[PDB]
Amino acid sequence: SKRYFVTGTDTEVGKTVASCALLQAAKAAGYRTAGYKPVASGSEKTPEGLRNSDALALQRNSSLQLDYATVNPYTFAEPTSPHIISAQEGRPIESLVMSAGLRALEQQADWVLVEGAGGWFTPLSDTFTFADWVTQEQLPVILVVGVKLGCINHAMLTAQVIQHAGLTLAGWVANDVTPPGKRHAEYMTTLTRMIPAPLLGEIPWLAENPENAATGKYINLALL
Amino acid sequence: SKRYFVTGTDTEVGKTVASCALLQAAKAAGYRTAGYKPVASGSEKTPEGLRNSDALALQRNSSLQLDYATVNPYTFAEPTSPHIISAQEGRPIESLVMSAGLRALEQQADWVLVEGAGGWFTPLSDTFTFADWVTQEQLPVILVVGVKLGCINHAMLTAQVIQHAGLTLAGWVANDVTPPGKRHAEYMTTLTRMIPAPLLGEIPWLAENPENAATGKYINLALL
Ligand SMILES: Nc1ncnc2c1ncn2[C@@H]1O[C@H](COP(=O)(O)OP(=O)(O)O)[C@@H](O)[C@H]1O
Ligand SMILES: Nc1ncnc2c1ncn2[C@@H]1O[C@H](COP(=O)(O)OP(=O)(O)O)[C@@H](O)[C@H]1O
Ligand SMILES: C[C@H](N)[C@@H](CCCCCC(=O)O)NC(=O)OP(=O)(O)O
Ligand SMILES: C[C@H](N)[C@@H](CCCCCC(=O)O)NC(=O)OP(=O)(O)O
Ligand SMILES: [Mg+2]
Ligand SMILES: [Mg+2]
Ligand SMILES: [Mg+2]
Ligand SMILES: [Mg+2]
Repeated sequence: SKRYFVTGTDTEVGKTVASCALLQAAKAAGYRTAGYKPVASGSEKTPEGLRNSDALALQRNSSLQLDYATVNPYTFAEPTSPHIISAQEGRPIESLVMSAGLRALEQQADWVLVEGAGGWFTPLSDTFTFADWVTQEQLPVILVVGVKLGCINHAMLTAQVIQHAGLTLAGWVANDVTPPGKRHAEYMTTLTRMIPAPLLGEIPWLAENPENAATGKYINLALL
Repeated sequence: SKRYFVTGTDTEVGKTVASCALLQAAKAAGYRTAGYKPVASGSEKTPEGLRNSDALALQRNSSLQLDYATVNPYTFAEPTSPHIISAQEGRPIESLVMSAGLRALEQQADWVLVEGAGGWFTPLSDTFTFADWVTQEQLPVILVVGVKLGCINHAMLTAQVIQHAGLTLAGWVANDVTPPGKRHAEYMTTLTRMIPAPLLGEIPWLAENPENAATGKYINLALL
């Protein structure tokens, strides 16, 4: 079955909004979809335990009815690097557990989207990064580019490191994090030339709750 | 003579403040210093022509009295990617001109600091990036890390790409862009472990005009 890892040019650039758009497009195409956020930091207390908003968005945008822990096995309250809060709470983040969770979703879904945390090299322990896990799993990567000053450099750095790891950069998504600026079209043209993967679509600036907006229409899944 | 290229984890992270600190430390060590900002975008009109604030800071922090054009040969008014404003104004950015300017500073200085624009891969034309020029010149690179969420990934991406190019990562500078946060010490420890170059110093959060603050004391030039 189809599996994709979604990374971003940084944290706070649109990975989650773009991931919901991708999931909606896959559902429209007839797939049995599932979103997976194996590691999440920055979560709120509920009667059932900690709940992360990215994980909730991926759960709500899956075509299948999935239990929260299946979408997000590792949940930390504080919004910092996973390795830091993991060490402080004495809750190791294990590659094998993250992989087992992906296999469990593949039991019922034929199209799985995995959202990373932060950018490409976010640490999970003092000797293991998210990039190490993606490399182990050999997942094709989708790059979410938050369109803003400095995004060209971040997109190029990320694309180069992914290719060096021997991984496939399956495509990129342009996310309009702010209202239209002066050099928007020139930035889009530059990003299109420089990123060695197909532009899958552009998500417009949607001020109010973009995670629940009908955004699947902005993704062309036939390019993926 | 000694020459260093200063890059950053992004634009707006402290390259200019850190570069002034480096220049001040070099002057205290007895060097005849010069700052060079070959390409600058985001400049103000004056009777003499456009003047960029980064270039002015580097000029003021040089031990030698340098003419503005020697510090910054290419000045563009609009604060966008250099390649975009260069193409619109029909003023090509030439590698040979940038290199000639560095040689001209080496006529009088024995310690030259070159500040880049934006991050590592900022484009200068549709076929040439700042990274291409640094590679041509074979300059040792100093990485300025703005300490904030997402800086670990950006520092690691930048360090990996520099090393891939066959260049030397001479050191890194921690810049406290905001007041102290909860995980400051853990972030510093992680950055120190992961960046394969000596930490040259840490510049504290200095709200008022940090470019003219006496910051040379925060750099240990014997580690460079
Ligand atoms: N296209 C969009 N239009 C407007 N707001 C957006 C859009 N994309 C993201 N946002 C907002 O920006 C912030 C970061 O987006 P998110 O998808 O959570 O990024 P990341 O997952 O990389 O952290 C969120 O508050 C989100 O609601
Ligand atoms: N250590 C510092 N403390 C407080 N303000 C800082 C500090 N470093 C940079 N700044 C401010 O942050 C902004 C970006 O810093 P600058 O050195 O110009 O970054 P870059 O050169 O990477 O664009 C500027 O307004 C600068 O005055
Ligand atoms: C707190 C932030 N939201 C994030 C982790 C950010 C890690 C930054 C690691 C670094 O400095 O590079 N946790 C999260 O679950 O993922 P994204 O929000 O980036 O999607
Ligand atoms: C406008 C900004 N200040 C800067 C260029 C930013 C280019 C961003 C190219 C990209 O998107 O990666 N011009 C400048 O002269 O250098 P720094 O301010 O980053 O020092
Ligand atoms: Mg986020
Ligand atoms: Mg997210
Ligand atoms: Mg700047
Ligand atoms: Mg600067």
